[PDB]
Amino acid sequence: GPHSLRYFVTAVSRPGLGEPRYMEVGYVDDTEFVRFDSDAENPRYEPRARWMEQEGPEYWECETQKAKGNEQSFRVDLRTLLGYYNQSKGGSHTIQVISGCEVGSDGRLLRGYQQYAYDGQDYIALNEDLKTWTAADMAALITKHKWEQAGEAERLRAYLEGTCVEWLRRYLKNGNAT
Amino acid sequence: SGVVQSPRHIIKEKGGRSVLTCIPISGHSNVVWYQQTLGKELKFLIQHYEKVERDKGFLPCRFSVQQFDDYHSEMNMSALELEDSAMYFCASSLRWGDEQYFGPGTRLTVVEDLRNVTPPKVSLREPSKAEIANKQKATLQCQARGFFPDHVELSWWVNGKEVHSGVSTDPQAYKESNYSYSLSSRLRVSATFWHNPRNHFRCQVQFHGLSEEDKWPEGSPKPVTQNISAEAWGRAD
Amino acid sequence: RGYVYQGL
Repeated sequence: GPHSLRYFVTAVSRPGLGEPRYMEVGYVDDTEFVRFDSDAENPRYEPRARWMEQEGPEYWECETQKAKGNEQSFRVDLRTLLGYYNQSKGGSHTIQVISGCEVGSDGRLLRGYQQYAYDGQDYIALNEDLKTWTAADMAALITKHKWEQAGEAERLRAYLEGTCVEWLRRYLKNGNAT
Repeated sequence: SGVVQSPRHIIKEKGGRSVLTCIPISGHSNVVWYQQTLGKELKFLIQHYEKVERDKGFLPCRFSVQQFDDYHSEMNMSALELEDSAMYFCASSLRWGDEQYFGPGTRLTVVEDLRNVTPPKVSLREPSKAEIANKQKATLQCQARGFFPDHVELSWWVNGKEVHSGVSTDPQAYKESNYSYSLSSRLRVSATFWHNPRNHFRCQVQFHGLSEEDKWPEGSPKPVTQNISAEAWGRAD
Repeated sequence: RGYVYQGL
């Protein structure tokens, strides 16, 4: 049957109370298998399934470096959106990003998505054609222009078509084997 | 200014190896290589930021790129195949997320046999007398055939001056045989212009053939990069 | 594997 691999990204902002706790969660099909949590005594990627515990030790360090890098940019973005909306300097905010590609039983890509969200409301998302964007408000209109000038649509498209499906095939091989 | 890419036209035999260079804008730290096939849609290969990797997309294990201390990036192609025949672009943003500037792009075509490479044969056919009499707009068809591969750029030159107004060139070269192509383009001109015997017309065809590094099997002239033209004066009647 | 998110 058609399988899927998706990631959830949460960047909840707390002003003065601390730093924005940032966490990534990875779902293969519907079963979570890895998670990063910023609020920990020593944070790093952790497996959430015995078949994911088989993956090598370079995997966990290579991803943690990437995960920490995504935290630093989203920490800036929470500040960046406040300049777009004219939000109070001290207020709680949340950015949610879902990214994933689902493939049919043939191993061929059926659909791939990436949907940014702000304070429980939609912001921007990659289209069905995987080359264009749909901005939700005037602030996302500004973000859409920055990604078109930066060629961001192609980096995300290549990730969805190539890296996501290849990695889904490797992940499913470990789950079926164990 | 602008970001430089070189070389822009290379013929490499199957199972060969070549390197593509890209000199980004001065001060720009983020460089990114883009593969675009002769079909359509843009493939993201790999992006480098400050002499280190950042995200890897479609770049096969056969290709290896690196950023130097001059921030200029080289793409090293090993064990080339025919599927690698495409055009390769190099964008160079200042930082990651900032506006990227594409290079000229370099055209790579992998041939099965280097001996099949052959320059075109151009010819210029004057407009039919019935066309200038009825339509009163003459048309100069130009037929360049027999070349391989299609590293061709056809242009029209009147009175020693390159012209673009009123010319119509086929967008994609029609492939006649497995190892020989053909491209055509017609320039429409008014009857008063074409009838003047003092106006020089010329249809030149640029052809980017083999490089000097590739050895040429003797017994034949080497199909080097060269442009051949077919000219025709105006004729009053 | 995971997406390398950049600035928006």
